[PDB]
Amino acid sequence: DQPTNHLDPETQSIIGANFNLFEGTIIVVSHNPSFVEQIGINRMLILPSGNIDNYSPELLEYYSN
Amino acid sequence: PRKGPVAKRDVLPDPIYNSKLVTRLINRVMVDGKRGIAANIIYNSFDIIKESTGNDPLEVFEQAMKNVMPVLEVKARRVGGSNYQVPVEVRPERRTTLGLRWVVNYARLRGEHTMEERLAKEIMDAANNTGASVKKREDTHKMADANRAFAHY
Amino acid sequence: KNIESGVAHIHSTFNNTIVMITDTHGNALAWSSAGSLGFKGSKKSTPFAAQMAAEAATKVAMEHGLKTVDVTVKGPGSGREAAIRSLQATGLEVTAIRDVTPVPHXGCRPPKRRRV
Amino acid sequence: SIYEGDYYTYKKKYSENQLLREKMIIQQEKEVKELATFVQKAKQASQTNHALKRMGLERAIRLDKKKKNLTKRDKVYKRVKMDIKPNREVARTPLKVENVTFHYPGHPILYKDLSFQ
Amino acid sequence: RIAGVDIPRDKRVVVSLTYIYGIGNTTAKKVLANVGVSEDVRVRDLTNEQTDAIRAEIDKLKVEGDLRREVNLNIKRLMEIGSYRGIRHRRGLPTRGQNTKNNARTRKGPTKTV
RNA sequence: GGAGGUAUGACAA
RNA sequence: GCGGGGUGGAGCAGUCAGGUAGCUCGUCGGGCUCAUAACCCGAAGGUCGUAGGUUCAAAUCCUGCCCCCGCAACCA
Ligand SMILES: [K+]
Ligand SMILES: [K+]
Ligand SMILES: [Mg+2]
Ligand SMILES: [Mg+2]
Ligand SMILES: [Mg+2]
Repeated sequence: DQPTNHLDPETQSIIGANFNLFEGTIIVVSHNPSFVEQIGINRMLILPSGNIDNYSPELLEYYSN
Repeated sequence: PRKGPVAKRDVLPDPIYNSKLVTRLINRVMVDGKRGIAANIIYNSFDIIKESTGNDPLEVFEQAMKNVMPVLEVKARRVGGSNYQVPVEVRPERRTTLGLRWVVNYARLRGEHTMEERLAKEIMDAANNTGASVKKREDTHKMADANRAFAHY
Repeated sequence: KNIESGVAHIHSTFNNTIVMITDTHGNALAWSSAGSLGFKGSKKSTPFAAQMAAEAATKVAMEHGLKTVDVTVKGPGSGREAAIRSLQATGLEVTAIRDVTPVPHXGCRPPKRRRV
Repeated sequence: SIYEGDYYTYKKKYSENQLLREKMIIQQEKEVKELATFVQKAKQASQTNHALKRMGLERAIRLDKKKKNLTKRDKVYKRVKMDIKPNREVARTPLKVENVTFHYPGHPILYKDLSFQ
Repeated sequence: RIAGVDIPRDKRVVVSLTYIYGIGNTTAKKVLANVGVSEDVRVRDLTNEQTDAIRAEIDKLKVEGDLRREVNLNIKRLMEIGSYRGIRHRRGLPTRGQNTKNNARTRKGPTKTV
């Protein structure tokens, strides 16, 4: 739940890069656009309108709407 | 082959849905010529879709195909010392081939215990424009768009 | 700030295509190139990269306010036309097209042939 | 340290300063090594070579004064190292959520029949 | 639980008993038929009367540590008398005439490519 | 159609 | 006596500034080839010369000791 919060910018990039290589399932919440890009999200679940969707730059479309 | 294009053998329609596409789906799921098992999986899965959804399963399957069948494919071309992909339009026969291959292949990899459950879930997800089969179509279009510089080929 | 007439210089080589839009007096207003759109290597030389370069430079040029440009084409690159048409598509009015490929009337000795 | 400008300007000014500091420490080390190398050469020469032994002690004095004015390079702050690996293996269905509704007592329902896999 | 082994509580009795050393699929069916316990009941549902009947039934058979000592004594004997089979046991090679030029990995252990 | 110009591989057999 | 060195088969890092032993070539097994070389894929090979200390933990810091190499071991 917001892992990069409170972390210095250098440590954030380290966190994102290492998670990307993690060989397991990751349920993540993050308002930091850079961190999610490094992890390489696969599916995004939108709230409050439940929408299990494939991850893409359409994330921006949901943010706008 | 070198001589030229060959005859494509026709398939007869499904007995209960009166759809050739349903027969083609049955063939794709079939293993070792065991068509009885293949047909049972497809018909059970269309009954699951008739339960999770109130719509005609044949309608849901066709909507899944619309979201999965690709339009542009990448055709590897070897030019000199550089081998790069060339975007290519997919002929309608291959479109259903890829759609059936992708829907079946990713259903086999799903997590549900039984194939008909796995197939029904994969079909319904594709009908809603989500899931692995749709992601395979998105990547295929993504690859063509990137290599769109080689369209003149 | 605000222009009405200009000229678009399509510097298209074998390796890359640069599109530069100036006013009629040769003062630059906006420019793009295949290289600055992320294209690398052979991709920079393709007609599509030339097309994208023309678009990105055209839109910036029309943000300033610029209706009609004339085109000067230079170099042997394959992307000259894809740039010329891309200018028309994105909004500009291409009035004239000229070839300004430099030609020595002799001139200097060119570099050696690329083998031996 | 206080800079005028933005974050990038600070990084540019800082990176250059640490670069210029690093080069200073490099050249001070070379001169120390040079004296050290000659001091050793005199130290191992024959006791009969009076002048070289003399010069060796004279350079030993310069070597000492060098080593006492030699700026220490600040230890670069170490970055985090993470190696997260799972003990066991993931399944095709790690988590099953089916028709889950939840509301905090006295507030609107956040989601209704939430189901994902 | 039954013979000093916590048999799986969730499984059906016929299979749960198989987790006892010396009880196979056929032997489990025999003991349940003798005691009179249905084969389909999960052992979590076994009543103390049914469990004790199974324990009484199983106590008749040779299982677990008793069986393991019995078999090890047999192999021990083959080695002690110096029989061909005993040497096969002691040197980790197939004991029932199988060819060893290839395969024999179950007896030999992992391949030593050296 | 034709013509001048623009990596390694014994020896004998 | 003054220095420099001991880490996988060899040559080197890591040693100052303590946490996790690697890189280069080679070796072995399998590929590719008609075959060899080159190439591809896998594996092996050291608890850091050796023994005590310091520390939560040392290849690393400290100390000793044994080895190997360049100098020196006497000047009018
Ligand atoms: K044999
Ligand atoms: K074999
Ligand atoms: Mg040259
Ligand atoms: Mg058993
Ligand atoms: Mg035999």
